[PDB]
Amino acid sequence: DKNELVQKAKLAEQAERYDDMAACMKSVTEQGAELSNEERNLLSVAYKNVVGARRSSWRVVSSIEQKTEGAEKKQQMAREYREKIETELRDICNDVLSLLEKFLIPNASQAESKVFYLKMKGDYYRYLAEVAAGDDKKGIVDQSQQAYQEAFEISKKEMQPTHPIRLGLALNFSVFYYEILNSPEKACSLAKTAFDEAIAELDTLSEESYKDSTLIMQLLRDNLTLW
Amino acid sequence: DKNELVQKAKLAEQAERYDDMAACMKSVTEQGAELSNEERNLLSVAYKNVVGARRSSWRVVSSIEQKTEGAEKKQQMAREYREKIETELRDICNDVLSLLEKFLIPNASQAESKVFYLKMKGDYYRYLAEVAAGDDKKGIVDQSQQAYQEAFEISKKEMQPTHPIRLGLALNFSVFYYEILNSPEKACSLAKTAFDEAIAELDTLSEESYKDSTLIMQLLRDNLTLW
Amino acid sequence: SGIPGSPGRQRRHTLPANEFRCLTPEDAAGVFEIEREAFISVSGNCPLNLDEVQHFLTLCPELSLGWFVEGRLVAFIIGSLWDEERLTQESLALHRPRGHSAHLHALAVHRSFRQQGKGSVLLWRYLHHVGAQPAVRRAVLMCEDALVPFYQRFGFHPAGPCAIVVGSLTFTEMHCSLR
Amino acid sequence: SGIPGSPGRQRRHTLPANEFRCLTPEDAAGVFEIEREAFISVSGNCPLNLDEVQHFLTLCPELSLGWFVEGRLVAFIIGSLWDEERLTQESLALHRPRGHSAHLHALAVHRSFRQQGKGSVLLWRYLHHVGAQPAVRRAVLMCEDALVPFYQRFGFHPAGPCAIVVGSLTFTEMHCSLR
Ligand SMILES: CC(C)(COP(=O)(O)OP(=O)(O)OC[C@H]1O[C@@H](n2cnc3c(N)ncnc32)[C@H](O)[C@@H]1OP(=O)(O)O)[C@@H](O)C(=O)NCCC(=O)NCCSCC(=O)NCCc1c[nH]c2ccccc12
Ligand SMILES: CC(C)(COP(=O)(O)OP(=O)(O)OC[C@H]1O[C@@H](n2cnc3c(N)ncnc32)[C@H](O)[C@@H]1OP(=O)(O)O)[C@@H](O)C(=O)NCCC(=O)NCCSCC(=O)NCCc1c[nH]c2ccccc12
Repeated sequence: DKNELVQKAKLAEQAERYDDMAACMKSVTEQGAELSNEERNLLSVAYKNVVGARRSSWRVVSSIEQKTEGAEKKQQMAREYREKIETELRDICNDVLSLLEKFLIPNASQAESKVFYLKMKGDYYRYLAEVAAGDDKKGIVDQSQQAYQEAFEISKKEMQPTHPIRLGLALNFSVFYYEILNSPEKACSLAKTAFDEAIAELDTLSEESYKDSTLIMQLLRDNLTLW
Repeated sequence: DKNELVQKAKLAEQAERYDDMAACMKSVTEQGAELSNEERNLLSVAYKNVVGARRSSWRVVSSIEQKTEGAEKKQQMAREYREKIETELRDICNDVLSLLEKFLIPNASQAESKVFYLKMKGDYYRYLAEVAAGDDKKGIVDQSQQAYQEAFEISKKEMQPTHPIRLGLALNFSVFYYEILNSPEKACSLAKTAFDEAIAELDTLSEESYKDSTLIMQLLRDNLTLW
Repeated sequence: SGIPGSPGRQRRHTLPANEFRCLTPEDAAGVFEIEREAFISVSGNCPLNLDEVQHFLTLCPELSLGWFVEGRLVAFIIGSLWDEERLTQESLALHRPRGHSAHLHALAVHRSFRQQGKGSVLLWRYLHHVGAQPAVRRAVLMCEDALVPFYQRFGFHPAGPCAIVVGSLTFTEMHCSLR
Repeated sequence: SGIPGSPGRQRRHTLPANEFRCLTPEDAAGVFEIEREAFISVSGNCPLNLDEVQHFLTLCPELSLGWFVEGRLVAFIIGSLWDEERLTQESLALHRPRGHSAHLHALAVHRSFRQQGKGSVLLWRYLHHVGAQPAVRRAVLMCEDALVPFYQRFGFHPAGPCAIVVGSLTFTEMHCSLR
């Protein structure tokens, strides 16, 4: 039952058992019906949490690994464990990416939905890119960039500079340029332009000028200050 | 390999993946060799973390469950999820309790080890008692009390009042009396006596006084202040 | 902001995912915009105007809390400390540093997120957040009769008519014991 | 201390399981004890005597950190803030509030827990803990030559002879950039 799954999903979020929450939202998505904004947030949050956990464990075991200088064996322990974590991480990404390609993006009727899921597609390919190596990488990074670019495209046409989804994409997309592409200048442009246009719209004093996305803006300026 | 397992266990602790850390320590324990103090701490910490997580989720889903207003509407959802968590919780406890009965307590050569594992035995039966359903409860609560009591017995004979392990048992054993047995007076006696005796030994300024267990003592007094 | 291997460096930011945060003075416009819809459209009055909202967020942001859905503020609670048993008119614009009661000035959920249990999660959250603060022994708020049964689900109790009048509106006072 | 449903109430305590905490003045005796074994037995001198240890823990406990194995203190780092490029003799007993460098006065692991990597986990941890503090841009400590290669694994760099003499002991100064 769709409701029961959502009810249990909101329950798991509070119980802090995000893997359960994701499973519930994965099932709801698999009934082929377009998700409500609430169900969409629930799916995004479940997965952002499920994957973030592994990403964090990854960064730490990697640091430990590169700091294990000398000890071939102790370093190999971190190498294998890191790989164990990478497989887990890879599976999670392929999971949502599949959900995206099969139900989420195809059902996206509005532009707000299309940009949300396209950004989410860029997001997971980015996470996948954080651990990719070999020739697989060049491909993953293109996949991310193209989803991000398309969302950006639609964003500019159908959304106000201050829209939380338009702004969120700005943040993630600029970070993609900064650390995945090593393009500081372009990364900063993306972020500054977005922030400035948002500020511009607000400086007009319109009830329409969101004012809901204050945080995403502080986040943007912080990154700028950082870079 | 025993070392690799410990190395990977210390790795999982830092990566914050306690379920992996537990699995590693469960394997080390299954090689039938007595654990070093380090390996012992690692096992205790892995499991205390693995189970604590479920206990926390349990308390929250239970609270939500009684709060739930109306009929058996979504009251039945929390109920089922809580039960799902209880099974998970039950399995974890049986796991360490079996490890305890098969390798840990039988291999305990010193009194410090005997009291540690006996306390740990009382601990897990306590966690099992927190979710114990009706008739199964009575037995579980006896099992907990008897392990705790035996450890307390040995503790009084072979350990200084200020020993971290003797003191640790005092804390957990008094809480057992307080919330599992509903015996405030006895609970407070256990805690107060332990604290006072520790203070007494520290007062003679002797060389054998611990001062390593300051925290366990603050914990004890806090509980007293609480009750 | 953990950067393993680089102790004093802060990690870059990417879009978060559902969180509870203390509000900042910059979040004031978003509060008043919700207040326009939520309070001003029904009664022609609202708990706090932008200036008043900004005031409490600069003076005592730790007594505020909002549910941010992926960076978007969709529900808030603006508070301050009070130092008397009953709420008085003047307490509307007052924050008493050595107070003992968390005075909830306003609580609202964005219209597109109501009836999802989010207002309750926030309120519960706020009671824990402020309850944890070593001087805050109680929580106080005023609401219209309709919301009285709602607030009782959190521990609040009817304390009769509130001595505070807003415009041409009267409310019931509610008290909630904490520490 | 989360008690779902009871906001201002603190949950009872039971034995914890490995944690990192700021030390309290009460933990001073345990600190000096490790110092007796760890330092006084080799050189007949130690970084801080009980009084000095208690002082820093009362004045600036946030600049201290200990690894507590299930409630037992087995490793520590006592620090304070310094406001000069180089360490001086007088800086041993000084804490400079507006300082910019976390001065690690003493670092020791209990003999029964050494060579387990725990001292490293603590030092790393401490660099993150203090590095996060908005004024602390660097970390400084002195050690004997043998420990120089050890400290370089954390970012510290040899800064030549330290101007601080303890008893009849000379040390090498180490600097570690943070924020
Ligand atoms: C109510 C609230 C926060 C719940 O959030 P939600 O929608 O997310 O709710 P949940 O889904 O978490 O829970 C739903 C429950 O909320 C209760 N509820 C919701 N709407 C209700 C209603 N109309 N009547 C009675 N109970 C109701 C129900 O009991 C309902 O259960 P049922 O499903 O069983 O009915 C949310 O709906 C909201 O932002 N509303 C508008 C602003 C507001 O009223 N702030 C409270 C002012 S009281 C606090 C305050 O700010 N005082 C300042 C006093 C003040 C000063 N100046 C003013 C000017 C005008 C008005 C007030 C003031
Ligand atoms: C060293 C330490 C903290 C490491 O912890 P651990 O044992 O847990 O170590 P890990 O397992 O994390 O890492 C092991 C590594 O530590 C290093 N290490 C450990 N012992 C070493 C040794 N003897 N020589 C060289 N490197 C060594 C190695 O590089 C070794 O790697 P290898 O496995 O590759 O060898 C722990 O063993 C300990 O508490 N020792 C005694 C007190 C102390 O010396 N405090 C440091 C004073 S330097 C800082 C300080 O306090 N200055 C005040 C200066 C001071 C004032 N008055 C004094 C009087 C006397 C002495 C000093 C002072």
